[PDB]
Amino acid sequence: KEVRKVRIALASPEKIRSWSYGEVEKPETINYRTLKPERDGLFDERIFGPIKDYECACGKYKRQRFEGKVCERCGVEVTKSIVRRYRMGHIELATPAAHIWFVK
Amino acid sequence: AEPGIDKLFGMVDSKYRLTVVVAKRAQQLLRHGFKNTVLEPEERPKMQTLEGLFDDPNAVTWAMKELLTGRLVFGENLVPEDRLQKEMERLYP
Amino acid sequence: MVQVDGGRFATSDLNDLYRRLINRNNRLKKLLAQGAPEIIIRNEKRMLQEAVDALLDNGRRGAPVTNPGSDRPLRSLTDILSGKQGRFRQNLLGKRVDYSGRSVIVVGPQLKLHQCGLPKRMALELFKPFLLKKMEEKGIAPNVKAARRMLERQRDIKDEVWDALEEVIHGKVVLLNRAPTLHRLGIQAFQPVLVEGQSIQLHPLVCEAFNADFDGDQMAVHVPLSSFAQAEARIQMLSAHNLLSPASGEPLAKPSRDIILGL
Amino acid sequence: YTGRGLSFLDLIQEGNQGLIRAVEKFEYKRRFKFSTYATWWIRQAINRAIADQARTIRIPVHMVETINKLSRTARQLQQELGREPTYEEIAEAMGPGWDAKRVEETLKIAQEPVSLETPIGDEKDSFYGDFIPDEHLPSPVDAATQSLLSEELEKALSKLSEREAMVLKLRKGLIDGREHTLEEVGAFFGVTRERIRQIENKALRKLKYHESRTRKLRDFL
Amino acid sequence: SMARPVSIGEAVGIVAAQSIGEPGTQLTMRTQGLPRVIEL
Amino acid sequence: LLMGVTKSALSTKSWLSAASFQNTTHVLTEAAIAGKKDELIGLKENVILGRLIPAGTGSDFVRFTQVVDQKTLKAIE
Amino acid sequence: MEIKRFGRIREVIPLPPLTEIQVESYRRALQADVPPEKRENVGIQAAFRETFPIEEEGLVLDFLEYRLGEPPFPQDECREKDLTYQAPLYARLQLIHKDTGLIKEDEVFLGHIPLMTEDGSFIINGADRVIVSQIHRSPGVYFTPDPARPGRYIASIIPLPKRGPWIDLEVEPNGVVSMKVNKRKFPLVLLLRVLGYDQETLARELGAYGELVQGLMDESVFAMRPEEALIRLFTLLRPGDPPKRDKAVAYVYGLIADPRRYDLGEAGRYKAEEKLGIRLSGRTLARFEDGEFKDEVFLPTLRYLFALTAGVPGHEVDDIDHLGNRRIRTVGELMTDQFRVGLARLARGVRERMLMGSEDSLTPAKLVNSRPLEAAIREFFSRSQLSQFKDETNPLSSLRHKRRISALGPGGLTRERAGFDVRDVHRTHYGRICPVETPEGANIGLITSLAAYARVDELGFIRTPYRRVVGGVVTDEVVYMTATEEDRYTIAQANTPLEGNRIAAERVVARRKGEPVIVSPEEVEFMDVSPKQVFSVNTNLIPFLEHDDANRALMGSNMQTQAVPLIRAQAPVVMTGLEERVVRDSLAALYAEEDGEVAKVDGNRIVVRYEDGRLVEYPLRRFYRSNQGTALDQRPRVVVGQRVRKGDLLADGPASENGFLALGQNVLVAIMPFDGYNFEDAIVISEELLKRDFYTSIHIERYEIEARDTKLGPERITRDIPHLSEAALRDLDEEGVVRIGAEVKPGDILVGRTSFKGESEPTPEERLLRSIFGEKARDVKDTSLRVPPGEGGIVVRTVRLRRGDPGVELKPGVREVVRVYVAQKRKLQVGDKLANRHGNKGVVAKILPVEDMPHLPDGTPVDVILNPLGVPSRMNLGQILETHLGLAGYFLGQRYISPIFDGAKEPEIKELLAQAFEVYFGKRKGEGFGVDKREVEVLRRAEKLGLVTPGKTPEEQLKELFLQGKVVLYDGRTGEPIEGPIVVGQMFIMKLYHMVEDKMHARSTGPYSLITQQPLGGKAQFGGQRFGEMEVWALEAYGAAHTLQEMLTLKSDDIEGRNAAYEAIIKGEDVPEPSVPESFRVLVKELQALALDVQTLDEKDNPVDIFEGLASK
Amino acid sequence: SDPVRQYLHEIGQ
DNA sequence: CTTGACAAAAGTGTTAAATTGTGCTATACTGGGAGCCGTCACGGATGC
DNA sequence: GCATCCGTGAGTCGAGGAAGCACAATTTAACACTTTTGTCAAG
Ligand SMILES: [Mg+2]
Ligand SMILES: [Zn+2]
Repeated sequence: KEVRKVRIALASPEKIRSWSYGEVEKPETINYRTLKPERDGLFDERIFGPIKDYECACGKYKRQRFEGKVCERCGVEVTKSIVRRYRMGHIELATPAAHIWFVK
Repeated sequence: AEPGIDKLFGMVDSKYRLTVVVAKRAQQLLRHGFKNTVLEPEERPKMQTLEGLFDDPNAVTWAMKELLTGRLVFGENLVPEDRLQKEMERLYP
Repeated sequence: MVQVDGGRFATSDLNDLYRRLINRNNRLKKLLAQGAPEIIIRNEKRMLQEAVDALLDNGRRGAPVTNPGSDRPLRSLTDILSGKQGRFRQNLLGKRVDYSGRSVIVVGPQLKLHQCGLPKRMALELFKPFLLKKMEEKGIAPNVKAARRMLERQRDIKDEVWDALEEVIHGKVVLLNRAPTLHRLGIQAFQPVLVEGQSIQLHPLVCEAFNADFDGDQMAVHVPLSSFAQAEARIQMLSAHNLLSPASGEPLAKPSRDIILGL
Repeated sequence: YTGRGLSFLDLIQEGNQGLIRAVEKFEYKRRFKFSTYATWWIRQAINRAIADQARTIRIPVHMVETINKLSRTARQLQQELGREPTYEEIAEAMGPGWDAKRVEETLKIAQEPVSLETPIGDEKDSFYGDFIPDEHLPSPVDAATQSLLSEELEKALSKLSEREAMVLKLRKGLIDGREHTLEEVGAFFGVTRERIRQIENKALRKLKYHESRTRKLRDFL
Repeated sequence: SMARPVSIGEAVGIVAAQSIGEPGTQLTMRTQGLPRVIEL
Repeated sequence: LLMGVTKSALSTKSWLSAASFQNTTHVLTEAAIAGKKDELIGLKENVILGRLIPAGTGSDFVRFTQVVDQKTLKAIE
Repeated sequence: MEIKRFGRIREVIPLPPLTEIQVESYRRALQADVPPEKRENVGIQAAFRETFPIEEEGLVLDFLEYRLGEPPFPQDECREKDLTYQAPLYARLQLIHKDTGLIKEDEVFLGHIPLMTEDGSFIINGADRVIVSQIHRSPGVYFTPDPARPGRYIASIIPLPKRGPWIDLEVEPNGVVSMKVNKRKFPLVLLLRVLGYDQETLARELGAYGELVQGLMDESVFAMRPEEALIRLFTLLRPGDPPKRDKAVAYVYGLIADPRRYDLGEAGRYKAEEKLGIRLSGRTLARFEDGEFKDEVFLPTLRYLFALTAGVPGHEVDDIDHLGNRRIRTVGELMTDQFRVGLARLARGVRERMLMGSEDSLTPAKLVNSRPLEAAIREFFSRSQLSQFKDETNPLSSLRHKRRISALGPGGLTRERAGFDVRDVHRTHYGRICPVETPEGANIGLITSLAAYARVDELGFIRTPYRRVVGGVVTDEVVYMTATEEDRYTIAQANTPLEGNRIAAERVVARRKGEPVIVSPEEVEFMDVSPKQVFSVNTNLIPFLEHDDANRALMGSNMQTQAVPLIRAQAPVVMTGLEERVVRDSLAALYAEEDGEVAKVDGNRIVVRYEDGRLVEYPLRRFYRSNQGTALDQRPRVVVGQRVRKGDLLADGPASENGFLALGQNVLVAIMPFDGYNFEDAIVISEELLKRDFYTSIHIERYEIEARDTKLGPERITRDIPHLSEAALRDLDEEGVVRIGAEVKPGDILVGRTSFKGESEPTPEERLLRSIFGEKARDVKDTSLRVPPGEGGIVVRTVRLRRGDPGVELKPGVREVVRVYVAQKRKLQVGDKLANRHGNKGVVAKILPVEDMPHLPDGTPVDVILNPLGVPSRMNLGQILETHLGLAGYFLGQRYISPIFDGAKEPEIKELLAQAFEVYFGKRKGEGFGVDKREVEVLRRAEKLGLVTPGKTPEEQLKELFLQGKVVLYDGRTGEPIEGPIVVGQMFIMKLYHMVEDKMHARSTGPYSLITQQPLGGKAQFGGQRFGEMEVWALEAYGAAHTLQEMLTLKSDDIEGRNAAYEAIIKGEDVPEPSVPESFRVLVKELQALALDVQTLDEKDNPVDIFEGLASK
Repeated sequence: SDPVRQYLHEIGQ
């Protein structure tokens, strides 16, 4: 339909986990030598999506015929690379942390 | 100024309605390749080209000239949009 | 994390803020699993709280977090959305646009009130997609991609391109703008006249509304694209239609310095 | 250890992890003081953490030690030659197995990424990110020519037969997106591999003939 | 701007803001001038 | 009650226009807790979402106007 | 063309070296020529003696001497190879084992110190740079009144910047004197007790003022010991730290008593002694000797504060903007401060390295790491606000940049945090800072220029020269004195009439503490040297300055810096007298070292046989590109065998004519409206200017490209670029670079480069295309360098630097770099900006053919037509007087020197005009021509306007017009005369650096940003125009809803919309309805990253997915 | 407000 | 419409280097370091 | 009620771009052998 209203609200821990496509467990960004994203890192393809359209990390699927499929070798979904602008991850805090906006 | 701009403003209750009518009529003329025009052959806008005089390609210019003639009917809730386009396609393939 | 043409990597400050939070979160898990004393756990929990604060809003509480080797504070999520350089005022309330040009303005005394002098080379670049279609329609080029290659090299542009450009702009208008746009008369629509040279010719009677003199000012050129955008500019925004001041109702396009003196 | 990429409190907490390890392995039978044996583990834990957490693009410990050793050797030669050493002097001083090419590659690896939010000029209104184009998404020109080529190729394939057009669009991946083979298309139509390459060659030859007689498809190449 | 009754749909709030603030630079600054307008 | 232009603008009903003006953290923290819903009434909200502003040719008074010539009108009737 | 000189003031002293503010300060800082044993404790020598000796507390690292070597490469090589012109620095250090008593000495390499060229600039990474002097508050002790409470004063103690905390002494309402340090307030009674002060001492010293001393007599702490008082103070200053005597004395000593952490400065110490009437032994608030703290300044500061409050006659408050209270930090002081900071870091590294690792076997080479020192020095010369890219449009541009004084920079004011007070012209600016020259806009008053005669002393205070007057006779003794010293005397004015050396006027206009007064000759004590000492170099170049408004003189002096060198540049007809000195002191021209004879003259070098016999060859800088792109070349002005004296001109530099600064052309000007082409500052010029190549300049552009190592393979600079015809490769040589001398236009290839394509399978349609045509896809693609839009010219130079070349320090992975220089000869065109010295500026709006311009009755057309309507509002009447003198000079064939405020007056101009008419009209009479019929009509009109006397003959009436600067002018279009006589003359006009060629830009589509996907900005990046908030408001006010929506979506960041819009246009279709912008999507995701649930709803409150299902799990 | 001072105070107990 | 023959070309299984990750050093060491600095206005906020 | 502090705000375009070492575990580069197209004659 047509956007008529925009609503803002607090996000529960359950909703934040529902947004995320995977938990970011390592601070690694990309490999220093191959320049490819590191697994479980801030740029993981298994979480945020493929770097290039319809191509997994392991390079087993490389065409749109396998759309909406997840490679069993690497776990990267075979889809458009623009989803990397929209898919979020999350960090599971060991202890609760207050939101600074509702404190200061 | 645009020709007959004073008459165009006086023909509508709001100056923004005049823009809506002209811009919509311009789209109709472009969509049907100027074949739905209400202008007679002696009244069609022309442009001066090296080869010679040709029809004006600017549909906004055509709509303004057509609306001055008085052969166009504008308003709200005149005809259904789907019914309007289907009839106009039939008349002007 | 982009690789620039030179091979160097450029990254945003959020990656550093995320990395610190992950490093401190993982370390806290290890310390908890080892049964560390309360003092160590308390310090680690306090750091974890501060890492979240810096990521959400850096510098609100305590010393701002800076990248080692420099004293520039890291840009947090709050800084991204706030301020004159934030997301709202820089990318939502105003944007950079296509089909836009800029050049120095000179006075055109021969122009009509609704006309302006647009350089040919600005007009060729501004109306390029329309020009490619027109070149394809005539015999200038076989298709659009061949037409685009023709315009890439200046010495490959033939003399029939300028005739086609004259046909493209017929009837259309462009928006001239001079900053600061104090009032709505700081943007006005004019019917372009292709001129030889590199400077935009401005009508004398519209200088007062633009607050423009001719000691080196510059103006921006914008091309409305659709029939609605052209109809609005030709009907509402045209210079010859806005002759009175919206503030007072008195004339705003009126005889000025030299015109008054001669009369 | 401050100023090496980690903040003071981060160094302390990593040092605490080494202190916990020292307590586990410390032996009081040897009559050595605790500070003697704990200093080894505290420094080890701090140093390893710097090797692991001081760079946005992580570099393994063995490669970090190579970079540190390479920096020391350059510094020693720089103060001894009274000028910046070249890659040949550095490589010679490093030892066997090191040439100027390896020194350049190691230095290239050790380059930290530059922030996208670094200001340029006295005015705080311009940053690095404002000068870096996005070269991933296709431009409006690239998208248009792809659609123009698709429209022209579809018109050219109309002149082909119903089955000849299908074979080429299957073999070139114009239908399922991925190229098929002579056998896979052969199973689709019930024909063997040898016939398909013959009809595809015949159909391709016809497209060459039609394109030659029109020259409406050479610009997109 | 037209010496005729205002047409329905005009953004008079923007026109009012631009009309007031445009001659703001001409107001003397040296409880008088632009500071008087701002406190008002 | 009388309030200045700054306070009157920051206390508006739309959180999008208020957030984009000033006090973005304060405006957003109150809007998020109240679960405020923005109805996109003014001009700034529509500009932010890239919509057609409810003024000028985008106003409902004139936006739905239809134009048709006589010959087509009789064909429909 | 003889030069006639006006003026009556005899200048006793010449102008000082105009770049000595840069040159002299850096010599003092380095001291590279004075032998090490004779070096004084200033500059880096003081920094060495301050940080050293480094003591471990038993190893001592002592400093003995330092030395600077020869630079590795010459200046031209540094510019070509992108190097820094610097000298290696070695320090002789000795390591002393206090235990054994052994000394080991060696010379350690401390890095490189950048060297200053002869003209006063630096070459940093191959680029010329200038360090701008900074003005700030002088250190010392100040007494300002409390604004909150009248009748009370606050004492402020200010150290050197980043050399200690500011100290405030205030008498609280309770009567307790409070000392504020680091924003923490505490009673001064405590700290005064720490300094070993008893009750009797304070009552004896400060007890002669009133109840104020009774406020300093709290006996709760006087009986307390200084040791315990010190611990009490340490607790108040820093609460939480464990109170220890050793820790407490260390903190207090480091706060007010440590020379290495607190430095009052040489200027600060001098001011404190001058103000408080004491003698400081050092430059610290207190001294720590014999295990106790000794006071230096707190008691005299408090004594002055108490006495000032009581109201003793001898004490007064301090004006912080008084220019005796403000000092200048030159390049030498700014460099030394950063040198000391780096040296402290090096000392810290030595201390932390000498406590660990082979203590017995240590050497000064092993302990010393010079990397912190080199990093601090390179940071200052590259990333400092005061380290600025050199402005070298013309020689005056570079001269001005070195004399600029900036209140901003590290340790100064902030552009938006500076009030009116710092931006005003203080009365003490007279003779020290130019009152007019300053950047109009946000930096007005924040950037200033040194006045012509002013010089900065050792302590950093500007001085100006004054002639001593004793007994009513003005002597030739010139005294350079500061603002605080100037306030004690009655100083007369330079225009005071003198009968020899005796003051002739009975009433003398003078100044007393900046106030104009009228005095007698016997009350005068000093006299101004000249009117020129009030203004800067730029402002002294404006003739008839006294007739111009200050607001327009500001524009005139600023615009002279922007004038471009011209191939036919010529010195102004009306000059002020500084034209020769500016060229001489800019080092752009070439002068004979001594008497000699010229042996060889060439366009490339000049060889002179000097009297002593030595042959000296001077290479001439030819077609060199400045920082601004203008061509800077030297042209020989001597012939073979010509004898030259010492100081004689050998070759003109850029923008100089026979040694005179030549920033423009001398053109014939008519001041009259012309058909609306003069409207609102527009200028009309003749085509005859273009025919004889006036206002034609040479500009050079530099293009660079690099071949890099990549994972896919190395980029190749080659002529074999795939899919290119021979027409595109015609000008490229076998190496792939464009040949020298080739003409290049936009889209032409300069350097051919091929890069390996990223491994990526092609689209099926492309693959079918390749199959049809039988063409195999190559592995490399065109990434060559092409001429950008709007640019081009002639290739004049190609520079090719390769890895491993001597001095070429390429970045890793870069195989080679190729630089192409393209030069274009730019003529005057419509849109180019002209100006004169009097603030009148405008763009060329029309170029007329010679037969259309107004002409004199003898047939001479004018060159430029100026609108008279630009004069009355701007009130710059100097251009009119210049034009009148130019008209006289045009017909007499002579030039003039009229010094500012002492020069040509109207009666002298009118007697010159009478002579000029005699040759202008006497020639006509001798040729056998009478008075024109057209002239008779104009004379009839002129007498009706009262311009001429009725009853005279036409020749007499024509002469009356000529003495007014007016002539009968004919119209070239009709042949009829202009109905009124017109002011026609000869005026000096400059072509400014702002050219429409470098400013015209357009763009349909192009690069887009990474995150927002909006178009980039700037002409260099082929970017779009910013449609900011105010532009959006204008469209909203117009009601253009659809025009506004397109710019927000279809033309900025609607990725699907902008792709569909472009495709629709080239297909002949109307652009589609737009969609949601990508910036709003960035807004939602950034809000979600803050744990905020932002949802877009529909009419029925149901969620609407704006991400096309790409983000839903 | 200073985490380092707070930690040093805690370990000093 | 195939039917066998061949010739690369992509797929698979070992196989070793090469790279990467982790544990360990035993005289005695036990609380950091740079901040230092020229606006002025409002609203608000406990505090007293 | 009242200083005092904390926070937030202050025009637009443009143009400027400092351990090593040993050992284990894991990944990657090379071959060598199949299995699979691709391309020929034969029809
Ligand atoms: Mg101007
Ligand atoms: Zn995969």
